[PDB]
Amino acid sequence: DPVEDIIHRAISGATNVESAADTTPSSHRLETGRVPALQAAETGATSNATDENMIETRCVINRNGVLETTINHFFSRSGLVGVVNLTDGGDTTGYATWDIDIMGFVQLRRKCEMFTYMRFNAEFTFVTTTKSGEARPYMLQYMYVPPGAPKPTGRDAFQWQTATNPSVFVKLTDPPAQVSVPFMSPASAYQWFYDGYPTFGQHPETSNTTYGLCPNNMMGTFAVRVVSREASQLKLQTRVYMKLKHVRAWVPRPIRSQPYLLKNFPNYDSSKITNSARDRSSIKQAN
Amino acid sequence: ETGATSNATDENMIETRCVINRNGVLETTINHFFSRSGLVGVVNLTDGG
Amino acid sequence: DPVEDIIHRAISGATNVESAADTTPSSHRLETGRVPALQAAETGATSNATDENMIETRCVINRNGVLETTINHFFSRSGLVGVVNLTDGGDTTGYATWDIDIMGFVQLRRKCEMFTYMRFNAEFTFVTTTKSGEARPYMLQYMYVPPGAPKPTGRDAFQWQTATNPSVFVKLTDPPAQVSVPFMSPASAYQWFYDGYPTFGQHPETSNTTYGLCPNNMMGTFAVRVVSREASQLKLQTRVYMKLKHVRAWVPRPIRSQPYLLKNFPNYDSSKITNSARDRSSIKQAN
Amino acid sequence: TLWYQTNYVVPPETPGEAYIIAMGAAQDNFTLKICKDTDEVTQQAVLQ
Amino acid sequence: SDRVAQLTVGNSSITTQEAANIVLAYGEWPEYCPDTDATAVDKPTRPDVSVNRFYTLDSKMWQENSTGWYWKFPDVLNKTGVFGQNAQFHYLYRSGFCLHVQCNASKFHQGALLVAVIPEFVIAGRGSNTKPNEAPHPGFTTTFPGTTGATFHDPYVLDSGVPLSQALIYPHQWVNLRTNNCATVIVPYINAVPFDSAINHSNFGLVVVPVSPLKYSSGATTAIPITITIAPLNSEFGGLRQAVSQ
Amino acid sequence: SDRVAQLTVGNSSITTQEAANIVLAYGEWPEYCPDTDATAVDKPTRPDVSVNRFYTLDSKMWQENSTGWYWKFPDVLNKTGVFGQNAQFHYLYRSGFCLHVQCNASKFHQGALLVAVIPEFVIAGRGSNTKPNEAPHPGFTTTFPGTTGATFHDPYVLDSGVPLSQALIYPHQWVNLRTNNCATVIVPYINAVPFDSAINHSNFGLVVVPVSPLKYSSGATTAIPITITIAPLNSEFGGLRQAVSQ
Amino acid sequence: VETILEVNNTTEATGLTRLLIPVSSQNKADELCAAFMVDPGRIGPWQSTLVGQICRYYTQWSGSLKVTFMFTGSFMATGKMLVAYSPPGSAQPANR
Ligand SMILES: CCCCCCCCCCCCC/C=C/[C@H](O)[C@H](N)CO
Ligand SMILES: CCCCCCCCCCCCC/C=C/[C@H](O)[C@H](N)CO
Repeated sequence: DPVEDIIHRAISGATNVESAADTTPSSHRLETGRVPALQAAETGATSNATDENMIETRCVINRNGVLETTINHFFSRSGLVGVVNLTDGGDTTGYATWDIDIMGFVQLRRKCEMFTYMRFNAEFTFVTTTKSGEARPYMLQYMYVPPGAPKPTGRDAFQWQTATNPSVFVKLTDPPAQVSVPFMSPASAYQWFYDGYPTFGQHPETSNTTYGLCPNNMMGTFAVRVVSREASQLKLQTRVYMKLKHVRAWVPRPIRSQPYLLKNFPNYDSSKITNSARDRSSIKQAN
Repeated sequence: ETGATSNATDENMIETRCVINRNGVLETTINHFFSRSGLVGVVNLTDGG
Repeated sequence: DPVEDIIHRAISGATNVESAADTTPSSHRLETGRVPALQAAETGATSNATDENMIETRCVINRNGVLETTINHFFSRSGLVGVVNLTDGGDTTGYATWDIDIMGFVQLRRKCEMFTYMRFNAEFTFVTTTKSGEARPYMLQYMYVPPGAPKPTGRDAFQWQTATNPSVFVKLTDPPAQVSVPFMSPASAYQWFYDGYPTFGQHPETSNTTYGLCPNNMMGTFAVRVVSREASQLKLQTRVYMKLKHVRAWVPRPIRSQPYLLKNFPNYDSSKITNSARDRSSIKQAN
Repeated sequence: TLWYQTNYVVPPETPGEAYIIAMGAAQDNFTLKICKDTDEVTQQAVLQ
Repeated sequence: SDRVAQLTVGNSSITTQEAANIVLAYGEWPEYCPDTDATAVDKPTRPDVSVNRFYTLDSKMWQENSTGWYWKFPDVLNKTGVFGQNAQFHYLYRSGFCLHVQCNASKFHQGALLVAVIPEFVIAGRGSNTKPNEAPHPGFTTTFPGTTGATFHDPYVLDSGVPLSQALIYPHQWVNLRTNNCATVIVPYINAVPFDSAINHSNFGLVVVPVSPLKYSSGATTAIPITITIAPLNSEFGGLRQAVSQ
Repeated sequence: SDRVAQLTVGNSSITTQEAANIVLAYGEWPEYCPDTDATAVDKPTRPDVSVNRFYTLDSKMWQENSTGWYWKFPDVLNKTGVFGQNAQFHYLYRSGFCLHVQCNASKFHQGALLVAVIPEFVIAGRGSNTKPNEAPHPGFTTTFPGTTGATFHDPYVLDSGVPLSQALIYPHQWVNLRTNNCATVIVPYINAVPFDSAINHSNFGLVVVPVSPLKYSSGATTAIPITITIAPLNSEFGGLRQAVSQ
Repeated sequence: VETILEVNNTTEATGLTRLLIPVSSQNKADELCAAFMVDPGRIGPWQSTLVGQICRYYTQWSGSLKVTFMFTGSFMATGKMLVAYSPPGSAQPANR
């Protein structure tokens, strides 16, 4: 009132659609200035031309289900995020440690990298066996080590008392061990691509290895031993599978075209660029 | 080309505040513009020559 | 409502007082913790101790008038703001020019400089005479030359046609000429002290003569001639007096203690500092 | 100041140099005051 | 009617004859952070007209062999304007951007550019080395090129190892010399956090890649500059401290 | 109750035990410019928390012979802080200041300082020359000393040729070592114009002049610093352009 | 009312070429076409305008001014220009 200038939606909305879209009967049109076919791809909007407008269609009531394509059924499938090798007999050793990264290798990585942001819970399953595949009645310990907790320095270390760190004791002959994990990020979503640096300061142009790393994705360490006072002589391998549940995804992006060279980095080899397609004989002959 | 001057105003081009202008427009009327006297002629008279 | 923080007097008032304040009868007080005498000069507020509180007073109804001290009666008195010397006979010459500054000399300058800001109208009076004081029936022309108008280059110049510039034709034997002037500043008040520079750019530490000057105080030029085609032989002197009326004043300040050395600048001579007071014999003897 | 944002592009066989005419005026908040006499014109002597 | 258009923000204005509509990314407008989403307790500053306005960067000359260019937005504007000064004195940053790309050409020129806003755009190292310690990493000045921008080595993979054909899954617009002379896209603030540092993190990149190359006839104008104009929109700052530019 | 007090503005806070009240100059608060008083038509920017806050300058060491110091406010803050950056990028400026002067000392020290806010404070040249062309003029760095401040040659006339005894006609406060350890004054924006340039014009000066000198006994602490804290208050800016610092 | 404003002055252009300012294909990008100070009462471009002649009968002026640019090039020519106004405090900008 003393001064006036201090005195001062979206676009669309989501429709619940249980089944695929139907088709309605149409007939020939002859008239002017009505043209569903002509589009402008420059505007950045995809063609809104439908079936019914382009040619004559019948009445089709479509019963095909759309459910199986939801992102929450798309990640419901478990996959192998890591495999850790434990040899209790070799030299001293005695324990194995695996820093938790689900980028460890391909198939599940390539799925999760078609979205920039994902929030979700997880379910880990531990399939353990001998190098020979056989099972033997030895008890194992799986201890989870959140960021900042001291790592086990040996098989006899006091780290394994686990007054705080959650553990799983399971014999090797028993069914696999399975646990649920919440969403533990300090942020509001996991992000598989972070463009930026974790810290301030100088950034050399020789070795940038600090670049790209997002601290919000560091969940700490998973450790495993075999529980005895004397060192057993055996070799052992632990595969880790994870379902991914209660999932939400934001700002989708393209799939990886090129083979992955590194675990944490999206590097590729520029001489070998694959040209995702298959080569052909000229054009204007299709197979 | 139309021969009409630009009707673009302040408020349309950029963001402006609320200004209530008290400046007077009176002094620019043609009737105050010619109210000032001026020298239209000077005549030389010599009675003795 | 979506965000809260975007959702968001004086002290005293003026009393109309026609006459000086009265006095009300008081008597002795003996009690504790009521002390009008003790003040704190550190707070920056002047003592509010009155008569009635300090000692016993009678009932006095004061009829003395306060009117004569208003700023509008204080500047109602005319004063000499400039004097211009015109010799029409000497060499070529023929005209006199006086750039309008009311700081020209002292008495009126010292009054107006006890306020920082003054808005007012003015009334100029031109007293013209010969060097000998005598009056002779010659006609004079006083032309006012606003900022940016071309100045007269000679007695015969076309500048004197005055189709725009206001002029005053008056014979020398007639009563003085008198005119009213409005408030012509481009700002909202005249200001007698401007701390700053009129322009941007570099400011040498050798000659700063640009410093201190306020363009808003430049009203242009006042010119004078005597109207004839042939050059008269006489000497002439024009004193300019101005009443100052419809005056308003802001943020008062102290008077000049030291003699003025320059017209536009508040310079003084630091060896001669006057110590405004009169010297005395020790203390504890009053005259 | 008047700057080139991008460039001045012209097809082949068309003049490669052109002209911008410039113009000026005032708006409804524009005012003036303190009428004076202009300096644009001078006179050396009476005009017969 | 739809072709012609004019924007305005701050004291800056843009007019276009031949423009084709406007892209509003992900169907949402830029907004201030709501009270529920906020975390940091200090009162953020909202400069408005001093920050929000169009800034024009230096122009790129587009040549027959040009491979494309890219930028990082809370980078290009960190050293320029009043927006850049608030960004160096504040630890926290949020805003959306209104983006405009401009390329003129005659009706005798032909070609097409792909303008795209690609959030969290992470360039990659180029080499066959699989060992993580000896693997190449893409410089500092290649990651944050600043106002001058950087150019692709191999635009087909977008330096990200990802096919450019699928880049249409990002808010994008074509500038086609026969159709429109400019492209315009408004981007709301997106990130996993309500505020984020301006100097460390780059929310999104911009990619102008010449899909169909530039072609013309002898006698036509050879020099075809490309100019980008970006308006930080609905800005916020917080966490005041001494200036840190790096 | 009245002695103790705490200010707050922006992210900065000041607490005082021994303070004596607060001076509000000319009985008016700082305000934004009303619509009627405004002239320039652009929408001014109102940064608030980034600009309005307490800024502390370097400290002056007050010695037995000290003659006093002075400052110019839309000067000291032009090169420091976010306030200084807005001032260099904007042609127009308006704001009031909340001012605080601080001098500690023991109950065994004695002395008094006169703190005063003296609008349009114009220093003068010192010399006997009456000719305007050869007359001395007081330097650039003496007129706008910047953050470091300048000291009086002869405080009795305040370098203005005006008696210091009458300086009490200005908003002022004493800091008396036996009474209070700090002085505080709030100054509304005053000038003949609604906005004015920050780098050219200095609205008002501050004067700390040691009226009664500093005296103490052997064994007491010798070093007695004086520190000033100033909060630009209720700020406004306009006329955006490229940075001009001089 | 809008009136023809002279920008090109120099010693050249003779009579009527003073009204026109050239635009042409530039090799180096980001180049300055023309400039002038916007004070209408100052000797310069505004003397040819009829607003600039009428403000010389008056001491002071207040208000917003507008400048119009019309492009006389051929229909087949295209381009984009940036016209900017910089409030005081510095000389004309060196780069855009
Ligand atoms: C008893 C062992 C339980 C282990 C519980 C750990 C669960 C970890 C949280 C889910 C995984 C978070 C997503 C992983 C991020 C990425 O793989 C890397 N940190 C980034 O390269
Ligand atoms: C026929 C002659 C009429 C003359 C009318 C001129 C009136 C001038 C306006 C009143 C005086 C303005 C106050 C003067 C300012 C100061 O003296 C200096 N400019 C600053 O040093």
